[PDB]
Amino acid sequence: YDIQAWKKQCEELLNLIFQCEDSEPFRQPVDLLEYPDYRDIIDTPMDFATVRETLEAGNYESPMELCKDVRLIFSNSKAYTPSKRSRIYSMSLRLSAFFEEHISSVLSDYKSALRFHKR
Ligand SMILES: Cc1cc(F)cc(S(N)(=O)=O)c1
Ligand SMILES: Cc1cc(F)cc(S(N)(=O)=O)c1
Repeated sequence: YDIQAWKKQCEELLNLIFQCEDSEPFRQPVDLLEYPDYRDIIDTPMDFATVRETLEAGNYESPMELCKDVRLIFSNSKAYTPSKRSRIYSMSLRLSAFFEEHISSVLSDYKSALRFHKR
């Protein structure tokens, strides 16, 4: 019932994501020189370095907020892809599956800890 445990759990999951080859296109903001109309399609850019920095700054209050930003990385890939068979989008789908598989217990444990605190 540790209400703070999610933070180190999210740091460890981000470390696993960073060291996976599939995260390379998502480690830093999308290059606007390479994709000059990116901001005509994507309203809110997001990347894993921004998520890690927000976490380390103490600017997430819960793992739900972190999870919303990570999901935004993946929805941005889905929205910008011209095809469901593109290389970057295919990498995003695998990385999303890995992230969802691992974030589920982090969210459940945190919500259970908050419920116990308010019992
Ligand atoms: C499929 C996958 C993705 C990833 F980012 C990290 C791992 S591992 N072998 O470190 O658990 C596995
Ligand atoms: C930034 C980005 C994301 C994505 F999913 C797909 C593309 S591409 N190279 O197919 O235009 C570009």
